[PDB]
Amino acid sequence: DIVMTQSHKFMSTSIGDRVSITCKASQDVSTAVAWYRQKPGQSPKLLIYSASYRSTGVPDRFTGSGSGTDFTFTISSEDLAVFYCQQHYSAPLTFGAGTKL
Amino acid sequence: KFPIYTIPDKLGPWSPIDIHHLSCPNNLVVEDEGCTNLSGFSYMELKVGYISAIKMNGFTCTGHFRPTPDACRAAYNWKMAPSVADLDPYDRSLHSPVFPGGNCSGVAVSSTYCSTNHDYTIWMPENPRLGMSCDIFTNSRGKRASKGSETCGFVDERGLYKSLKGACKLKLCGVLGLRLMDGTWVAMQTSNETKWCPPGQLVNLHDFRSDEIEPLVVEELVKKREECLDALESIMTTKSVSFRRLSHLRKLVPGFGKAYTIFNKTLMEADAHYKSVRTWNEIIPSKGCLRVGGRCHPHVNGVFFNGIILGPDGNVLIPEMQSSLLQQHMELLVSSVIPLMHPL
Amino acid sequence: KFPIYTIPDKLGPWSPIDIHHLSCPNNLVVEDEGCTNLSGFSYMELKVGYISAIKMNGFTCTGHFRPTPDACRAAYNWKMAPSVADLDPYDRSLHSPVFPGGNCSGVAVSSTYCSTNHDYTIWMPENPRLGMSCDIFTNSRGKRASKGSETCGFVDERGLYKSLKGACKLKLCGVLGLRLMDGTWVAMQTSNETKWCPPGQLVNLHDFRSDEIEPLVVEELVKKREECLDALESIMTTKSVSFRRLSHLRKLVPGFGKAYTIFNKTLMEADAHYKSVRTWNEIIPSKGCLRVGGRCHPHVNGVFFNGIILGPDGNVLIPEMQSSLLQQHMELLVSSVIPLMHPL
Amino acid sequence: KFPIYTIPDKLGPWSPIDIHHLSCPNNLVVEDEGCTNLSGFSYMELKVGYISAIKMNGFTCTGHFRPTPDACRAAYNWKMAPSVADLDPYDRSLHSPVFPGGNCSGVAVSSTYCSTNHDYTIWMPENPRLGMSCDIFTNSRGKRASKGSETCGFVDERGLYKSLKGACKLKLCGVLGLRLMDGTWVAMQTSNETKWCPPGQLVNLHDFRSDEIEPLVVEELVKKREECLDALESIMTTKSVSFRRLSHLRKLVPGFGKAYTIFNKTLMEADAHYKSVRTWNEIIPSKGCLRVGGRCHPHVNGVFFNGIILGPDGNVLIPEMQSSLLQQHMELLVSSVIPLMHPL
Amino acid sequence: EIVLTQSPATLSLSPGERATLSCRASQSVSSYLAWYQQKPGQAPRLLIYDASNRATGIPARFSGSGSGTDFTLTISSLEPEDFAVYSCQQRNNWPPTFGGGTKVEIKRA
Amino acid sequence: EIVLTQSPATLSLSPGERATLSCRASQSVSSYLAWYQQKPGQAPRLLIYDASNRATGIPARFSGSGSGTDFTLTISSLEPEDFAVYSCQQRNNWPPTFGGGTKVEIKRA
Amino acid sequence: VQLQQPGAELLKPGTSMKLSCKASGYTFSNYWMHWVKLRPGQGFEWIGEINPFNGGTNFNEKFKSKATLTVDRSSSTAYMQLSSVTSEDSAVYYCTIPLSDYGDWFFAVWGAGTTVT
Amino acid sequence: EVQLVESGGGVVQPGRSLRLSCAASGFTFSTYAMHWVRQAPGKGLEWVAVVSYDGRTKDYADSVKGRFTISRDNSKNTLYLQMNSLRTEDTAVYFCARERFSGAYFDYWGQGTLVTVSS
Repeated sequence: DIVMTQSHKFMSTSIGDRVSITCKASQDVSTAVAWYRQKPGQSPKLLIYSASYRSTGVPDRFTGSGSGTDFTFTISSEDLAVFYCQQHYSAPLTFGAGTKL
Repeated sequence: KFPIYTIPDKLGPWSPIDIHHLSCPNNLVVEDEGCTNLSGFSYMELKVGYISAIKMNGFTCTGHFRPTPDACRAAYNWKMAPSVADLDPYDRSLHSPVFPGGNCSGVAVSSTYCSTNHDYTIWMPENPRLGMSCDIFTNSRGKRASKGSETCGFVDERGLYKSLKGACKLKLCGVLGLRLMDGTWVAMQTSNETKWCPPGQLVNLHDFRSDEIEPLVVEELVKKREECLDALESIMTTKSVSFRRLSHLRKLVPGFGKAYTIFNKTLMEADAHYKSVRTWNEIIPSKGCLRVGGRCHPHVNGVFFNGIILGPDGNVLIPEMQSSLLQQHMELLVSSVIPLMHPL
Repeated sequence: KFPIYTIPDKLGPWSPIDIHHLSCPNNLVVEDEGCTNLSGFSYMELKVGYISAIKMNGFTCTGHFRPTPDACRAAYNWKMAPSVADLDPYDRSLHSPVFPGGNCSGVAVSSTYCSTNHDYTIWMPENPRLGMSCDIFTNSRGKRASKGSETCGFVDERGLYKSLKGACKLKLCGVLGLRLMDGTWVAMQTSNETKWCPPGQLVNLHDFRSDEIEPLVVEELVKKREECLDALESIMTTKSVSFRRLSHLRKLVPGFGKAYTIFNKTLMEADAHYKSVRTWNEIIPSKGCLRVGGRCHPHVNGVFFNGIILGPDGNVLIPEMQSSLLQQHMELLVSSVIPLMHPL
Repeated sequence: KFPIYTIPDKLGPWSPIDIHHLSCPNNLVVEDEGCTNLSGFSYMELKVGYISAIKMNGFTCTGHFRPTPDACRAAYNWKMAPSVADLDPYDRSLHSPVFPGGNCSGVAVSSTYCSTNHDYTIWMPENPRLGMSCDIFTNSRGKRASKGSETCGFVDERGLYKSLKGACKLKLCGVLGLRLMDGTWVAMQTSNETKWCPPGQLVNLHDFRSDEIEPLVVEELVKKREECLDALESIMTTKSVSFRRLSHLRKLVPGFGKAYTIFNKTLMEADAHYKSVRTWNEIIPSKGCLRVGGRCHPHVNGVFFNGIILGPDGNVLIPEMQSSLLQQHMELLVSSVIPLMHPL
Repeated sequence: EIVLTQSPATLSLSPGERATLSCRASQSVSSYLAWYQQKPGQAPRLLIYDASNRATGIPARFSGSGSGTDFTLTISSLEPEDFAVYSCQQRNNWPPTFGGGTKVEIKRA
Repeated sequence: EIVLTQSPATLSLSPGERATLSCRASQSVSSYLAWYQQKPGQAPRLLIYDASNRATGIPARFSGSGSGTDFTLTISSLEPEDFAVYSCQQRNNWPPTFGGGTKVEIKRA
Repeated sequence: VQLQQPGAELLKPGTSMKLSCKASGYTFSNYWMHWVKLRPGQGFEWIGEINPFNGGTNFNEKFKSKATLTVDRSSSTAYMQLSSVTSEDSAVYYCTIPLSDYGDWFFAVWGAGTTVT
Repeated sequence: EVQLVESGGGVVQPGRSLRLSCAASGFTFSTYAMHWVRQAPGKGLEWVAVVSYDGRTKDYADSVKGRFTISRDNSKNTLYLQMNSLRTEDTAVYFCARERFSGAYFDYWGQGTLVTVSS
């Protein structure tokens, strides 16, 4: 069911925010991957929809790209939290495990 | 290249019409394949039986003289022991041949009635003097195609690509959606500043060919339109419909359209979502079965729809199928005179 | 490639019909040239005027009330100072529109009469209550084509190849022959165990194209069938026949078929053995002569058959010929209403 | 290759007809470009409204009994407080459907009247018992093409090549000219000993294709003739004309022809000199304007001619234009029954 | 022709246990899917048609689920006669297409 | 496309004098000719249409003449505002075609 | 453009429980509710979606009959009902709607979050 | 008074694309056929393209056909010319002209926007 996979730990570089997060798509997903940022004491925030586009309120430095099954997202804002990847290609929706950063 | 046949995947209720409400199908399909990013989404589309218009199912009462809508209400109660009408969702104006030029704009606030074209006779809604058009949606799913940010079209549950080019914004019970120029209404707000949809409904010019969509394709498109126009003009001049002439009004491409039939010498139409038929074995598995919607479609008096009838031997006679087999049946050529639906 | 015209080589007697007995011709010819050994033989074929069916030439008598077939017999004698019917040779069951669903099975043993569709009126045979179908054969000669031992077909006296593929065994007055699916019956026993011929006569599906006989050929075959069906549907909806619409029912290939004409506003048919016409000079030698069967065919009131009429100036107007010459005559477009042949 | 449309450059007066005076157009153009020496000349051609025939504008009076043409003359004077006829310039013989077989040869010397086909009713000329056909000419200019000495044809003021091949000598009021087989009469004596023109007028066989003018061209010529014949046969069988069926009688090539329309359920014809239309913008500049003769052609009740009508929204609906745009209007399919023009 | 993907190809379980077989279509086949059970040297048997309906004479332990692209066949309690090859067939389009088949086997220590 | 020939290309005169401009068509254009006056850096102005009619708000000194192939524009008295480029346009056939234009200039000693 | 949730809930295993999400600012009738849950460390999983207009709902195949989705449409709130053992189902349940379109599957605004045991 | 103002003309490299816009006022823009007419420097007027009063029928000059695309917006009262594959001799002053209600003539023109096609 389009399993999304990640590596749950990533080292924090602090202000040098040039860390890339990769979410693997088992099946073809085109560009239907969304990126979320959930702080431990906060509700999740949608960051990138359609895997390459900015939603409203997202910081300008944030960006994303990918197609097919690569879906690599580079963090560019604290904001050290776990990041989740879903697929909005086909139901049922499946989220990634999440990479704490 | 049209398919050998098109069969209604989903068929709505049958509502009687006269020969003047018949129309030639839109046999044009738009590809709009300039975008390749696909994202899933859920939406409400208009339920089958409501894509064209919403019916009122009224009645005409004859006094003569001008009656008061109290005795007629009692007379209607005694009579059963009709005459539908269409609203325009943009302005809630009733449409009917009996109405002079249609456009019975005042039904609730302006007045509680509007007379027919004939002065003496009047028409009264069966339901209270208000329009209910809210529970007319069905939930669907699709794959959006949006290029960078502007949506091209979507592929619905039936695998058919429905483009949003030329779509007009239209609001139904608080849900601002888009009325696709193939007919269907889809609950999508992706359109940013597309033009609000004119009250000319589907009778307006569909265009979609002034973009010069392969003039070789438009050649056969115009040829099929001319054949359908010949059939329709014959129907209106003779005032009678045969099954072979009714078979010419079938939509030749998958998508939303109209299905027609004769039930007890009454011309009927229904909303239909046509799907492509590749072989005749798809729709006629057994001897007397027409496979519509995954089941043996129930014929009444031996007629199904779109000129398909049950033969004298019990075989399903599709006029397109019979012509390809070089078989001739007088049953498919018998012309039945359609009585005028609204004399008053 | 159809010829420019086909003319009846042999034409049978004219029998009145209604517009519902009209049928589109079978414009399909089978080659079946897989065998090359030719042997001569003699045979009896059905005489022209009997290939389709054998007529009874009965009468309908009106009392009302139920009459006894004695006063009507006397009344019929006084009246002249009709109403044909067809038998099925497999079972001797009379066929007629007046008979309810046809199939007057009992004519000799079961009963001496069978009533019409209308309850009050009855039909009585002119001849005694028996069927004579014995002196209906003509002697011919041909060249058999039998490959090793199984006959493909034969070339008759007219040089036309008639295949025995799909032929059905049928017995006429003790002569067990074969009914070729082009219509003709031939006194041949060469068939070993071909299926006995069903009682569905020539109305049954002729097949012969499901064998995929050059689908390019079937393209124009279906096109011609559609043109004939358009003409036939127009004839049945308008209930009137013009000579130009009657010209569309002509068989486009040589072989056995039907010839149609209007004699005094009565629709007629006759058995015809069509032959290919290569030039218009073949069939119109002189000014007012139509050459049929090696002679000037006798027109009645100026109409010959298959839409051919005599012009105001005395010229033979063939609708196919006139269209090729880009000439237009209002005489070929005048529609005459055909009175219903069997009101009761 | 026919143009997309042809519009009347010059249109004559409208004269009522019945459906039996309708005719298919001559869509054939002759090139005759074997000569290349061009010389200018001036000539008189027949004025528009007189090329086909010269009208009398008579009346039919009903007594019954045989009236004397004195009370009817007084009755006609009181009635206004008609019934045209055609002369043959070769012999001055009146032509009309009421006349038995036409050919009212005696109008001045033989007798002062000629009765209708019905014995009781009579027809009387409005004008005195004589034929005036002298002031029916208009002055034109052209470029002759005469090879060595025998004229091929000429190019008239409209840039159209009119060939003199097959032209027949005809004299109108002392001016011996030539009646071109495209219909027009031209005051030219260049013909030395061309055959005097038979009294069969334009109903006679136009030939011009037995010369085998590119049989590929005659293929589409015959196809268009068959389409027009289908429309005309439908018109005569149904006895009713729609605008889409009337659009099939339009001349498909520039030159002289007939224009048809329905004015108050009356079938009209007029002499027209058609010109080629290259774009639809040529003839519809603004919203509700049809450009005929350099001006907005005046519609009456919303109908112009040749099936062109004014739409419900005020748009000029040309049936040829609408079909190319894949637009359908029930206004162009409404069949109006044409009352018989001459009951007596 | 659209591809019916059947995963897993091999499904080993034990008697008295629920078996979950999944059929995935290349494109949506609506509700027109069928399940066939075939044993070695025996005619295939129609179990489930229309993705939910049970054929005549079929034990109630066989159930069908799903619509569109993803479907599911479930055996409530695997009896010893239920260890066969199970194949999903659709006809929402021509031609009729089958899945690759899923084999149900008994697991042992 | 038919060629409208306009001669002479240059026409030098003096104020208060008649100016005669001639347009010649490759083939006859009937009476469907138009005359446009255009000044540098200003919108062209329709003077004469149908070869005789005068457009609205046009001074009476502009007149049109001719039919068929040869046409003529005449200014009865050249005012100082009449020294512009004058172009003839026809539509008897598609497409609309213009002449080459004739420039009217003041002559001096 | 906000959804209100209880925040926490306690119940013994094997007992049915119900949730709620009051919302305002978007008329509540045009946006699918898209209920999801956040397992403690195993990541989000999509439970299902419901259309508040007609109550039509779509469920995860793996989840399906575990819970049902209802709606009131009078008070702008949606409800989930659980019919299962509370053990192995202890997670933070979210309700969230898209804003790019009526029924896009990427969620713009989220609920506060409620914890079940 | 009828006013036509055309804008969007400027220097363009050969082979590129330019779009001209003409704004109409003082008349019912939706009931008239609007043309584009260009005048090359030191040359006579040349008709370019026509759009019908509803925009369904469009025609172009032979030297223009296949490259330009005329369009109109009756709601905006604006006329568009979309020049594509611009070549060296496409430079001219482009006028947006209004056709007569009945006639074949351009009764009202615009001031004219100059388009220069050179690298």
